[PDB]
Amino acid sequence: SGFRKMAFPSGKVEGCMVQVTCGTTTLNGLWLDDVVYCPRHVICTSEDMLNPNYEDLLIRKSNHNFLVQAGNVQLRVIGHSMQNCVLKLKVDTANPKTPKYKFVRIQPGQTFSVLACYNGSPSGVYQCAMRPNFTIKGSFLNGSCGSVGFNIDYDCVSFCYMHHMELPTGVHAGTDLEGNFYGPFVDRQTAQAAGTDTTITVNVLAWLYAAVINGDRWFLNRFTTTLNDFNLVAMKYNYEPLTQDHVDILGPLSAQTGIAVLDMCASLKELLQNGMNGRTILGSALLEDEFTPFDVVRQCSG
Amino acid sequence: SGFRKMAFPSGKVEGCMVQVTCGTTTLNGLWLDDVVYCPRHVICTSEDMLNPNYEDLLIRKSNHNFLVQAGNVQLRVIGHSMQNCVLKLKVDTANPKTPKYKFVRIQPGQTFSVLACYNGSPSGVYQCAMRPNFTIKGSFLNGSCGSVGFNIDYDCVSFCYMHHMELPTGVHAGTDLEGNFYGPFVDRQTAQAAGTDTTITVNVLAWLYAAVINGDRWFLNRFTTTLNDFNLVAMKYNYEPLTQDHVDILGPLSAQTGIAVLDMCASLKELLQNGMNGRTILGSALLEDEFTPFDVVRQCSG
Ligand SMILES: CNC(=O)C[C@H](Cc1ccccc1)NC(=O)[C@@H](Cc1ccc(Cl)cc1Cl)NC(=O)[C@H](N)Cc1ccccc1C#N
Ligand SMILES: CNC(=O)C[C@H](Cc1ccccc1)NC(=O)[C@@H](Cc1ccc(Cl)cc1Cl)NC(=O)[C@H](N)Cc1ccccc1C#N
Repeated sequence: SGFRKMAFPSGKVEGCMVQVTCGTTTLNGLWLDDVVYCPRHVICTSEDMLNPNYEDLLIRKSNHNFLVQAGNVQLRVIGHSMQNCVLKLKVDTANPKTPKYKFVRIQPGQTFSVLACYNGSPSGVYQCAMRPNFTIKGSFLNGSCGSVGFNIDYDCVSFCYMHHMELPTGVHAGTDLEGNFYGPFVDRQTAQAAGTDTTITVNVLAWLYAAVINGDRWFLNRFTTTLNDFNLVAMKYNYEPLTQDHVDILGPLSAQTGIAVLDMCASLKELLQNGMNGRTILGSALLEDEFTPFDVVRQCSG
Repeated sequence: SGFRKMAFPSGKVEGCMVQVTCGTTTLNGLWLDDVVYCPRHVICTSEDMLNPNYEDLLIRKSNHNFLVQAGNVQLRVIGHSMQNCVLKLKVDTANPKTPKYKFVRIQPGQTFSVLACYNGSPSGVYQCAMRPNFTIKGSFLNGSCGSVGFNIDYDCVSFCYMHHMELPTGVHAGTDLEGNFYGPFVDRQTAQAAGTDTTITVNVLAWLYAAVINGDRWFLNRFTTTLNDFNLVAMKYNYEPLTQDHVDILGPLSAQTGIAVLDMCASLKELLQNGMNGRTILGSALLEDEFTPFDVVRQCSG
């Protein structure tokens, strides 16, 4: 029993983290086979960061301008290219610790593990959700750019995030591993703003199911609701609309607990309209929205 | 910026997890050099679990009664012994992935990372505090016994916890790696109860400092308090007494933020007496007590 925010074991990713240096700029890279992936703004100086033309900046670089360190071993760069906002450095050595892997671009509401790194060295692991406004609420200091986010599925690592920048509000923005930003953001040092965020409804429902699986039932009621009438209440409280596909995804949890999805929606509706009145759910006084239905099944199996 | 509950990267420990089987009982073990450490109740049958005499049960075992699997490789047991509540199996192969390590017995209020494992295979990582009543609030299913808790200090893994059992209240009890239980618990399948728990005051104060370091100041006030008068309020709200040593430990955070420890104690006193009034601190509506002062410095450096 118990329910905890749980990251994937990070070892398969730790063996891929390296340090990339160009001039005075140092950040983290991901070494898979004989290619190192890192944020392309590693080629920028501080003055370049205002409004860089990256094609221009990269054409002025040669292979020996890039320093790649794996542990205390220096890797020789033998080619370089740019794919969207990621720099790819071909090195002369294949990473012997390369796991089975894929690159995946996730949807808002999905979660992943972040391996926070500094100078190519991992410092900690935590769970994040991609917010509906395509930011994540991470923990990142200077030097963390290039840290990656990932899921693991039967010894296959699915990389889904590379960290690029902190926005003025303190939330974080980044790309998939093919260099495409999540959201409308661009990689230049100007004040960009995230859109207004909303709560991930299907995830809150998953977490309420986790609470029932763990014996917490106080928030249930005898009522049900229609999908349409639930969504009218969702809008008012800044919750994302629940779709029929969300209902279908929650099927397994609904079957395990005996609580129909729209019955749990009636519980959430009442929780939104009256609050918790001092009680907690799985140790929380706020409704939690960073557990997917998959996260719940993975941790609550049985 | 940002503040997240963060585990240590788990890779150095993943390479040590193995599966131990005796009869029909299977659980996790920790393989360091040529010794495998696991909970001694692996030698018990279901009938034995009511009131076992472990010396009696172990004297009836031979080396070949123990099956140790590392990945898809079987390890040969060449000796066995009991140290308190841990079984030690000598195997014919030294673990080539053995990290630099120590065994440490921690105090209540200290935190550690847990690598939850099933059948010798890691499933997830999360942070735990040792509660004042010597339980942890983990996430553990059947088969998780033998999962370990650890801290990492400059590539040295300090193992501090091995999981042994879930209590009726759903909280978790275990031993140090030398087999001594934390708290009054014993390894037999009877209903034992944890003592009443209390809040870890020095940790709440550390987390309030983390909030200030991250720009959250709304809970501060112009008042200060004496240590004695703070502790009178602490008792009333089931908080552990704050000692002068706790004050000293918070020195670095106090110096970084400019807020004297007893000034922050006045903020906590007011938060306990009036609640939050709908506001949050670092995203939480409850006061958090599972970050040590060390945890805060490690994540908020700068
Ligand atoms: C109080 N908030 C801050 O000080 C963060 C500040 C907000 C801001 C941004 C813009 C205008 C005004 C204010 N942003 C940065 O300093 C950015 C600059 C930057 C670099 C490269 C690109 Cl492509 C884009 C950008 Cl915007 N630097 C980074 O994000 C580092 N990679 C890591 C890093 C360094 C320092 C602190 C946090 C983190 C993280 N994570
Ligand atoms: C609703 N709560 C429960 O069902 C848990 C139940 C509470 C209880 C305990 C006692 C009397 C009545 C009720 N405890 C266990 O079933 C224990 C039994 C047990 C084995 C060995 C020793 Cl030395 C001591 C003990 Cl007590 N088994 C384990 O803890 C497994 N190692 C892992 C495990 C299995 C299943 C569920 C959770 C977990 C975990 N973690």
